[PDB]
Amino acid sequence: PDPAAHLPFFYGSISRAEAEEHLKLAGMADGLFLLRQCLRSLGGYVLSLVHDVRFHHFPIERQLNGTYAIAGGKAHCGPAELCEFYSRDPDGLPCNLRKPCNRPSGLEPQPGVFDCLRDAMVRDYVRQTWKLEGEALEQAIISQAPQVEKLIATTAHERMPWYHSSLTREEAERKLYSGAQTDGKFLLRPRKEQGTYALSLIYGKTVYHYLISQDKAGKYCIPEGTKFDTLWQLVEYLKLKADGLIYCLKEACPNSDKPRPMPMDTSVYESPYSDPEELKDKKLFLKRDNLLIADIELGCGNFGSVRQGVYRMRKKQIDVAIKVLKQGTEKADTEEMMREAQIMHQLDNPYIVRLIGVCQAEALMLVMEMAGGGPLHKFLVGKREEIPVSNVAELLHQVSMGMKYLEEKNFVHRNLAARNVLLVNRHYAKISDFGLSWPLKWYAPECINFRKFSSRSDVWSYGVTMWEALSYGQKPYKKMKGPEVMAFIEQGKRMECPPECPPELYALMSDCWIYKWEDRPDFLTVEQRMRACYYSLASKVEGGSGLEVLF
Ligand SMILES: Nc1ncnc2c1ncn2[C@@H]1O[C@H](COP(=O)(O)OP(=O)(O)NP(=O)(O)O)[C@@H](O)[C@H]1O
Ligand SMILES: [Mg+2]
Repeated sequence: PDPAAHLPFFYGSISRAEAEEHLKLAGMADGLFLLRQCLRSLGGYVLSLVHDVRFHHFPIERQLNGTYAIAGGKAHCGPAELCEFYSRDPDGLPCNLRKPCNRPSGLEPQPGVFDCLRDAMVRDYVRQTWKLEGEALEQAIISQAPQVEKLIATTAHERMPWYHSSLTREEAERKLYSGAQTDGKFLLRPRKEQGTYALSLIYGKTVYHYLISQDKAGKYCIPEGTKFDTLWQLVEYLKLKADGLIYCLKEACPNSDKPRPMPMDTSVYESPYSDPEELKDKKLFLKRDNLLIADIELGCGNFGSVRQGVYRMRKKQIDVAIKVLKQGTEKADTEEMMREAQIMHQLDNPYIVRLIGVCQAEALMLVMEMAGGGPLHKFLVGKREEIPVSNVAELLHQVSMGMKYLEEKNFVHRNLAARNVLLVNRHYAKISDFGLSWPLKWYAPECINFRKFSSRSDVWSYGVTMWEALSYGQKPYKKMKGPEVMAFIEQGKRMECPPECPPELYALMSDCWIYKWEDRPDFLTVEQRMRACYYSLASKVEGGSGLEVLF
């Protein structure tokens, strides 16, 4: 995720002529400006502007600690910031930024090599760290991209299999001719000159050596000149672009609680039935003998009582959460519940609480995954200082991804609220209580008005859920109740934009509250939109208390 991908004046990987072109068409007015990618430095941009009808191009280097600055200028926490600052203070520039050269309608930034490099490295960090695949992997990427990128830049080259901490030119030469003499086979070693390294590669059965040089900035360099923040990136980039090399890198000559928790560090990120064998025998109805129901309760709600337990599986014992439906069948509606549970037993997403199965004994029991973190709204109460706006944006994201999935499968969650989003940890939220057939504050009108439950109705309560989240647990439509809102709503009257909730996110939960359920968007759009916002927030520096902040 590029931090400057939301800014409508950012054009991605384009040349100078292209930039200068767009700038013509827009007037040439003094203070007109755009931002684009820098082709020869990883993470950098180029600030281009028009002063006295002449173009000015300012390279913006991405420093090591994450800050961005024009050479010899002030450092910023990011592009957005950088461009707001120079809008009200030229500070060295010819004039102050004035009119963004907003991108024309329908265009989006043009993907560059670094983008592919970034998205690719990400995909492989996860793939290898958590041996994840299928949507499982697609889903851990979408939500955790931002965090991975940060882990990537902190991953020491010493750790990599292609780095050899104490080889000399000849030793290097020696080793390489020792194994398979394929083209592209390579290693990297530390030079005498501190902060210098060598890239030894095999081509046409000959070892070639390239010097890697570091900056006063601390960046890393191919004598070709392209600049990277770490060796791993450099190396990973040279398997793609052969610039300045006899040949590109291929195979690697081989070598010999956490601060910030991730969603896939958990046991519940992936379905219990993903062990092929465990999957083979996936009964909707569970035996009561393989169930251990604790006497003490996790909580209690309108629907029933929730008790922690543990379930015996073919090869493992899993922590489960049991909900005891307060209400049983009455009439052979029993199956109809069965019919449903059958549909829920299918839904598989890392961001929803999964149905392990059901079990009937003393009571009808809903056996589900263990998200013992307690619900969203409570978790956020009075934690405005402790839990940054980005970390909330991240949990709202995960919820969107769950509803996205649920939408996909033509499944309506009807009881969507903060109270129905349960944290596994501070960065991992799961949606729950989806098929359970004042709590009418979340319901879009047409549910109340016509009992019409669509995913478009869910889209409403999401906007409601967003409000609760972005205002740290505060009740919604406090000052009201029942028809009080029904009327309050009928008249284009909406909830307020909680303090310090960005414009985009409000404008979002707002579109969620468009009376005509048709004119309202679908989750596909929401998660899409929710993503950009989240991403721009996360790519920055991190707020809050704890120990994950020291990292
Ligand atoms: N799978 C679970 N894992 C751990 N705790 C849970 C789980 N499901 C529910 N709980 C607990 O029970 C509380 C919520 O009660 P629940 O029975 O889910 O109904 P509710 O959110 O209060 N209202 P409603 O779903 O609208 O009837 C939460 O605060 C949780 O602590
Ligand atoms: Mg609940």
